[PDB]
Amino acid sequence: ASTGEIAKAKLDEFLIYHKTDAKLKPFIYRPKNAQILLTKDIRDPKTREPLQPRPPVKPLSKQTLNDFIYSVEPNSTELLDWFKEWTGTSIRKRAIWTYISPIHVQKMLTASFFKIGKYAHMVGLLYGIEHKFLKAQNPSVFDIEHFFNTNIMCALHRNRLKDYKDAEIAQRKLQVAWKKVLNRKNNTGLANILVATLGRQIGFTPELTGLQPVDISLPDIPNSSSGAELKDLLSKYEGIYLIARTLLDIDQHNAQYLELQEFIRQYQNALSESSDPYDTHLKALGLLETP
Amino acid sequence: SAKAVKFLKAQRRKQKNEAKQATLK
Amino acid sequence: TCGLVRIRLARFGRKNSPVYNIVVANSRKARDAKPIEVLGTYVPVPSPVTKRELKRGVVPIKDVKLDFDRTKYWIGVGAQPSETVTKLLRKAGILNDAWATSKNSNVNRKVVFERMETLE
Amino acid sequence: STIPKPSDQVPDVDAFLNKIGRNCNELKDTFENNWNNLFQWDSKILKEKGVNIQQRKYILKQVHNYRNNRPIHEIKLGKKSFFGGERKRKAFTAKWKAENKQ
RNA sequence: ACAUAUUAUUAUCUUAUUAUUUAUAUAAUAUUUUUUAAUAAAUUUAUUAAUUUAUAUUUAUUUAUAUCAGAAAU
RNA sequence: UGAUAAGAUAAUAAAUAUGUGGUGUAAACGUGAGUAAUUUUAUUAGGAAUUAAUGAACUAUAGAAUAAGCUAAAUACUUAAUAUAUAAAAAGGAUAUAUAAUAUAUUUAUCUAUAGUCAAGCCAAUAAUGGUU
Ligand SMILES: [K+]
Ligand SMILES: [K+]
Ligand SMILES: [K+]
Ligand SMILES: [Mg+2]
Ligand SMILES: [Mg+2]
Ligand SMILES: [Mg+2]
Ligand SMILES: [Mg+2]
Ligand SMILES: [Mg+2]
Ligand SMILES: [Mg+2]
Ligand SMILES: [Mg+2]
Ligand SMILES: [Mg+2]
Ligand SMILES: [Mg+2]
Repeated sequence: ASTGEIAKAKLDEFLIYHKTDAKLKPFIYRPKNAQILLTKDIRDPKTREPLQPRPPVKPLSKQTLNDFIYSVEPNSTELLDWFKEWTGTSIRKRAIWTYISPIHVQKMLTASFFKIGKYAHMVGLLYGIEHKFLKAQNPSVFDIEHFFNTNIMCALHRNRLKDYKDAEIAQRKLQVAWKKVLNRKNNTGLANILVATLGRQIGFTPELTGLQPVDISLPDIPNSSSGAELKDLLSKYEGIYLIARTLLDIDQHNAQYLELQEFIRQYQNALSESSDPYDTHLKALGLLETP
Repeated sequence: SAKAVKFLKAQRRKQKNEAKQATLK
Repeated sequence: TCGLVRIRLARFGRKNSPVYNIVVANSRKARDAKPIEVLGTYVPVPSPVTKRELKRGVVPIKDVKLDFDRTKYWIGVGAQPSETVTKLLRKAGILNDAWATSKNSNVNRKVVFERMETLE
Repeated sequence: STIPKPSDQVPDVDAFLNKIGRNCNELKDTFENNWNNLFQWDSKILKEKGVNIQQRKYILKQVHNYRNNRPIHEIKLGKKSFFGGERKRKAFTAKWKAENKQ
């Protein structure tokens, strides 16, 4: 019924298809074999009724998981349970282990912190399962523009919301985060700004190997106002809008950089007609803090 | 039948040889 | 013991008085079935020494009859001795310490008498 | 042979009788926590003390292991499969698959 | 006479199973092959479901021969 | 490691043989129904077709052990690669050490080839109870 409910059904059908046995796939999903399936009377696992034909499964849309992520209730384990079931699949199922994109992990980390309120257990499922992704030939998901930056951004908010000021825990956690990055391709340059802001906030001097200086290269959405092309473009650059607004709000040193404010102007004025992503998230963090 | 056609083929062969013995004797 | 050709003891004699043939046998045949060859005999009961002999220093002797040459041939073609036969062959000097195991390895035990080959 | 020395894992006879297992902890009163008795009593003495055939042989094997610095951890006796011995497995399995899963 | 039991045999009848050998499929699977939608990714390609195409491997039915056994006769 | 503890990783110590795998039951044991011999027994210094790319499983020696798929995973299974007209293969595990998963070392297994050992197939000659009512 709801967008979340529909997305979950699509995501659960996709997994059931790719977890089905290869010998039995042609007889359970090709509608021309419905009568051959009946005759064989294969018995559904769990000693249930014999298996029945299912509608053929087609490649799933990457937007399907973005809809489910933002439907999870304010305090729920649904996102943490889906990920644990999805990433428990064999690494031989390429369709399952290549569906996850860098955008999905960013949206799983930003939703968990500001909406679902289970960030700690979402950063442990990702840290724990990173080894399987490498074995499954999908290391790109753990990058600097979607995984590292989103993590440091959520840290710059938890360290404030919670007041954490230890200069040893922060550095240790920052080192682990950088060690968890498998696709180190700094492009926007916001990573260096985010790392420097963390050091000022927690009174330490960051020093990570391989994070070479990169000048800001914020993607500028054009003044042209399209429809689904600009709704996708904004949603595409939604993560870096949450990082630009975060950088300025946490520390006023980032106000020095004028590239950050241009993107705010462009991304905000691009669809200022609609609501604000940054503010909408922070409200929920307060609605979750109160509990 | 296949067994009735084999029987007759053999019966004719045996009778040809029994006659052969009489022609030789 | 492994392999298809094994050197092992086949039991003869009577109840409570066992004697053995040293035989080369197919692994799958019965213990007392007619073997490939009978290499020798083993009498497990030591010869009793008299009171005087004991003080005199005589040690009880277990008697083994064995075809040394034929035994070496069967070891050469890969026949596998049983544990008891292995002990007998090591004491005869046919096999060496390479056939010893960790449980019976007498690495540190004093030798009171050295193996002596004589003619009689 | 000679009397080995108590260790930290096996401080006394009671600890020795518990590590080896096979219900040998039920002989703690036969030995009376005397270290020397465990390492001097042979089969004949143990038989006179009421230790049954299987246990006394098992103790003597573990006493020899201890004397030689070999592990004395309990090794369990074999047990038949859950579905029974091989000769009665086909019948048992057939009657267990018609009363559990139908 | 005969009523019984047992066995054997067959130009006969019926026949499980199996082997071998026929014909057939809009049969299944894989690959190839002709196209066709849906979906997805990227900005043509992939996937799935169909269709066409041959190929191999199976399946169902079917033709013929032999066959446990039983029936009848001796 | 995970800013709160759900999980992940490694080391260590245990558990599991109601999941997938391996090896083992062509032997041994028992019996004498059938079997009078195209088949069974016994014997011979017997034989050829002038007996397989058979090793069954130990010995000696030499070499090899590759890539995918399928299963939850594998020393399971499947399809390929390369190896004596040429054909025909495989498998890792344990423990250390050094590295950034890989490499060596040790240990135990896998595959192939050659010979040995054990062990097979087939044939001949001669003999093997009673009744010709
Ligand atoms: K009997
Ligand atoms: K008989
Ligand atoms: K090895
Ligand atoms: Mg062995
Ligand atoms: Mg018949
Ligand atoms: Mg099992
Ligand atoms: Mg037999
Ligand atoms: Mg390999
Ligand atoms: Mg594999
Ligand atoms: Mg295999
Ligand atoms: Mg192959
Ligand atoms: Mg008469």
